[PDB]
Amino acid sequence: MEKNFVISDPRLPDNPIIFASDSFLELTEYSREEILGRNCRFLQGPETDQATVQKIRDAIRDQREITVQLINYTKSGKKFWNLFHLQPMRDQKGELQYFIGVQLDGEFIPNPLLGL
Ligand SMILES: Cc1cc2nc3c(=O)[nH]c(=O)nc-3n(C[C@H](O)[C@H](O)[C@H](O)COP(=O)(O)O)c2cc1C
Repeated sequence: MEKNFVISDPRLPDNPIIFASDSFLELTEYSREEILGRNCRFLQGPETDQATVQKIRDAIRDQREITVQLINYTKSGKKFWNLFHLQPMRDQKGELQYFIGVQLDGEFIPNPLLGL
């Protein structure tokens, strides 16, 4: 199965990407070397809804799963709608270890309804 995903380590400064799937490289047009150690916010740009970014920030703070649809940008500046799902990953002792973030590319929710 095709799997667009990244794993971050929230126990390192500003939650850097420590793994990015081949399909994530293909979707975003970035190389692995350009992604590893970055916060995944680099995909955001002018058209990204800051209210949606806020919902992600709160979900990371509270270590809760969330799904949002937001505008992201490829390396070459191509806009794409990202249906983005965040999942906290805890160790055997219930301590946060990682976040996994899975991307689906497409305007799943029409922008007229998303804007409501
Ligand atoms: C595992 C993981 C994957 C993420 N993937 C994306 C993504 O694909 N697109 C995006 O805009 N933000 C993504 N983020 C969110 C940003 O990294 C950041 O948490 C968000 O923009 C809110 O924080 P900020 O307000 O400090 O930027 C991801 C976060 C995590 C932990």
